[PDB]
Amino acid sequence: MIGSEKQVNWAKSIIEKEVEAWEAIGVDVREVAAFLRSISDARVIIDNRNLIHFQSSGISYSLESSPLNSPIFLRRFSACSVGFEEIPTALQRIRSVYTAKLLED
Repeated sequence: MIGSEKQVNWAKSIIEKEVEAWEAIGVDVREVAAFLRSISDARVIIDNRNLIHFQSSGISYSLESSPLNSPIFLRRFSACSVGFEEIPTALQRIRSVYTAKLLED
């Protein structure tokens, strides 16, 4: 991961918080977690730390409104990540599975 030492430290911390947030949902998010840990530019992570933030307090809307649904948004990670082409498809799946989970009740 490129950047100053303090930039990298901060960026690695942001990513682990977001991975935690997605993994707290309770459905398979391995592909999203993999994509998040693939981002290799600390400055790009820091700059987008708030735009990508996944809020614990309202999962369904966090899923549905996430900028990870947007190909245009994901273009900013295109030179410094792996798997961004498949991420909107991934979110469709995760939304589909998590929605079903809740509505079986």
